[PDB]
Amino acid sequence: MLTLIQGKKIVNHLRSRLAFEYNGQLIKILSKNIVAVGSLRREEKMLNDVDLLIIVPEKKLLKHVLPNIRIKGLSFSVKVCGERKCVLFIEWEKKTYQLDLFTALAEEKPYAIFHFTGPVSYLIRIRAALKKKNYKLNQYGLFKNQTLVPLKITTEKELIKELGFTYRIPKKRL
Ligand SMILES: Nc1nc2c(ncn2[C@H]2C[C@H](O)[C@@H](COP(=O)(O)OP(=O)(O)OP(=O)(O)O)O2)c(=O)[nH]1
Repeated sequence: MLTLIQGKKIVNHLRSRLAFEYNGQLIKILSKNIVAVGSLRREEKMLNDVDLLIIVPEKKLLKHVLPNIRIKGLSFSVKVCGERKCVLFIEWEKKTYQLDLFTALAEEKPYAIFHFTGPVSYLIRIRAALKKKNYKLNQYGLFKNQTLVPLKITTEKELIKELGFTYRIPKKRL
C-alpha cells in the first residue's frame, strides 16, 4: 500500500498536524512524543499500514489522548485493538490509509521500540531464550523469577545489551 516515501511524507505531516483534546483544551501532538514504527524503520520498499508509537512521560496525559483526538484538515476514524493497541484510519487527497497507534509510557520506551524495530520472530526467539534464563520480557518491564524489575535503558542497543543478547539488523531478519 504505502511506500517508503509515502510513509515518510505522511508521517511527517501526521506528526506535525496531530492534536488531541483534553478537558476541552486542545493539545497538539508532534513526533516529539510519537515515533513512526514499521517497515519504514526497517527501510522497506513497500508496507501495508503506518504504525506510530506514542510514548508519554505521564499515564494521565497518555490517557488524555483518548477523550478526543483529531487531525488538522484530515479525514480519520478511531478504532481500538486488543487491550493497549489502537487503530485509526486516515484519508486525504481522495486516498485512504491505515494508521496504527500504540499508547506507551516513557518507561516502556526501549521495549516498545525494540518490539516494532525489526521482526516479531526475533522477539519470540528472545522471549523464549529469556524464559530458559528464568527471565520474562513484558511491555511493562522484565520479570526475574516472577519479580518485576524496571529497565535502566532507553536505547535498543542498551536494551539488548541489558537483556544479555546481541543486536542484529532487522533488514536481514533476526
Ligand atoms: N502488525 C502488528 N504489529 C505489531 C503488533 N504487535 C506488535 N507489533 C510488531 C509486529 C511487527 O514485527 C512490528 C511492525 O508492526 P506495525 O504494526 O508497525 O506494522 P508494519 O508497518 O511494521 O507492518 P505492515 O507494513 O503495517 O503490515 O510490530 C501487532 O499486533 N500487529
